[PDB]
Amino acid sequence: QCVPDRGQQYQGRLAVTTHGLPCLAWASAQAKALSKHQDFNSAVQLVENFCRNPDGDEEGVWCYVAGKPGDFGYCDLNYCEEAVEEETGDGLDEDSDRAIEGRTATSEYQTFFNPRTFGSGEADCGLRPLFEKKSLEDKTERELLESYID
Amino acid sequence: IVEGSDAEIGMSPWQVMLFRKSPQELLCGASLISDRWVLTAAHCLLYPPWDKNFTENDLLVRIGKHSRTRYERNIEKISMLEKIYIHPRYNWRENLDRDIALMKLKKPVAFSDYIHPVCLPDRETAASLLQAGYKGRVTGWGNLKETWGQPSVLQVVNLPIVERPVCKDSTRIRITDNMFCAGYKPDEGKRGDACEGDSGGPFVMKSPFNNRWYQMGIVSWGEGCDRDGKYGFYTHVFRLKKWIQKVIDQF
Ligand SMILES: *C[C@@](*)(O)[C@H](CCCNC(=N)N)NC(=O)[C@@H]1CCCN1C(=O)[C@H](N)Cc1ccccc1
Ligand SMILES: *[C@@H]1O[C@H](CO)[C@@H](O[C@@H]2O[C@H](CO)[C@@H](O)[C@H](O)[C@H]2NC(C)=O)[C@H](O)[C@H]1NC(C)=O
Ligand code: NA
Repeated sequence: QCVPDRGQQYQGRLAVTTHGLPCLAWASAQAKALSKHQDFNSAVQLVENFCRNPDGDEEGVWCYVAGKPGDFGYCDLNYCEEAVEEETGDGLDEDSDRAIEGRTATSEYQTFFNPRTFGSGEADCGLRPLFEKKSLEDKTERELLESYID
Repeated sequence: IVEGSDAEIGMSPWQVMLFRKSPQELLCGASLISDRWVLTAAHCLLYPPWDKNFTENDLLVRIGKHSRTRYERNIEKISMLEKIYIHPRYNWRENLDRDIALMKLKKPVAFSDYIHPVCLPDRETAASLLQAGYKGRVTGWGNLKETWGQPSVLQVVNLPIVERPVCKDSTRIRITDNMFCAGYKPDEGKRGDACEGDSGGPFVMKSPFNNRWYQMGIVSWGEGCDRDGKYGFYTHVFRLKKWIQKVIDQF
């Protein structure tokens, strides 16, 4: 009757967006270009041109409608009441790994993109030559650090 | 930036100005995340409702700047663009969900006292810093008031992160997990906001654990500037970090 879990399990036939546009084929070239750098959940089967929710969009299922950024649309499925919400330190979802690594035993931040042409910047980023590197404070950063404490 | 102050020299060395070749014109801000990649807001490059669609040859990135208008030869570096990547699901038709873009520079740039990249958050940094009440800093050369004042020099303002239910109720526009909001509440006394022309610029937080500056947001959108009961909205950078890494690694 109603779809649960933001329609992440949903196996239906719907192939038209709320704006009556026809879903492009998930297997299509232009749809694959757009999928190329995205983070898709395997338990979500990209069948044909059917409204699916691969990325776990809070808004539910959707499909591409054409080949440029932003050319997609949600599909009007009837979802369930699902009474819960995320607050400023709540919503997770796996981010900045590959396959639960763990091994990182000569550094304790875990910096990310690999050193070839990722390019360079990483080890030192976010430390200012005229401030952190000189041991000087800028005139208003104290305001920021104090907001953490009280 | 409304109700901000002039930046100090080298205070935000990752700040980038995106600039139209012809006619010569500031478009937006941006941030340097490495020697050859720049982060910005997608709507600075692509917003069909305003007939806006800039390609690589239309634009310049200018790094190390302070003056809005002066050509700061020997301090600033001007780089051409190799490639633009707009988030494939940047939702311009609705609410600017996933308002983010990456730009690859023609050649890497050398760092200096004035030119230096910002860090991107890890999950742990994002979890501890991204909380209501905590302040981050926003910079840019955008309007000084809702009803324009262009600044002569880079502006900076410190603003607190706002609870999500308060963000949600402040606007009719649909807010998502890919955004957060910041600014003072009416009856908190202090004022401040980003404005048009500031889009793309970084919302940054200085970590108490390692003292590095992390870019947590990108100036995205708002309704006016500095209105009571309204808050600026920022692209949640961590929540789109996987897309950032994938674009960069697959290059
Ligand atoms: C492109 C950016 O310079 C600018 C930033 C405004 C930030 N304002 C405040 N913090 N107060 N963004 C915009 O101008 C965006 C781009 C399209 C329209 N827009 C808006 O902010 C609109 N006023 C509201 C809006 C949001 C989402 C969709 C359509 C309109
Ligand atoms: C932004 O501008 C470029 C124009 O250079 C557009 O690229 C076009 O892509 C379409 C469809 O893939 C082609 O048929 C055209 O030949 C290209 N245009 C031309 C003549 O250069 C791009 O579509 C524009 N973006 C948007 C959303 O309008
Ligand atoms: Na306000």
